[PDB]
Amino acid sequence: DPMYEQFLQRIQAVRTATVAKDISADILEARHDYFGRELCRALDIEYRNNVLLDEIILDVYPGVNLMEYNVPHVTPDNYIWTGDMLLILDYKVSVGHDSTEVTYKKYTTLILPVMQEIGINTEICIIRANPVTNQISIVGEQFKRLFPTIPVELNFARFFELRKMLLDKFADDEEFLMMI
Ligand SMILES: [Mn+2]
Ligand SMILES: [Mn+2]
Repeated sequence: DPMYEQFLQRIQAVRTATVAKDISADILEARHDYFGRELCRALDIEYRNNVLLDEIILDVYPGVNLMEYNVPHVTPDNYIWTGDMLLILDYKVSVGHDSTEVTYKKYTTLILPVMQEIGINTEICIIRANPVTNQISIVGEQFKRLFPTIPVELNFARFFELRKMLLDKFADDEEFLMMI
């Protein structure tokens, strides 16, 4: 895959702490976007990765008088419109649940009020892949009802290989460790 060869190239070339730190964040972000692609592929839903709430609202409800509402500036990864319900989706890749809970409460606080004013029935849904075990957790009762089985075949091994190589290269680097 070109993406792996691209990270390998940057790891091969990297010399400085600040450039190393950005490779690390990029790998973690690509792991997340890789899961998002595979997730939507397994579900037969269109793939998206960060859609402004404004554009979600105009997509499902183009005749809304949008100028009457204060739509918070927020970009969930994706959404599904079942013709009756709007499911807000965010992907996660994590061994723990803490990041899931933070996004859940943020979207519940930021998205749900205005969707209720407008009158679109909405549910926040979060799908987390444990990157070690490949196990899929879901929050969102309606999402679980419409997808009782999630036929994903995930492999995150290459993302660990790449990050491990970078962390080995800067094993001593104090400045670098100060940004994990
Ligand atoms: Mn996102
Ligand atoms: Mn996400």
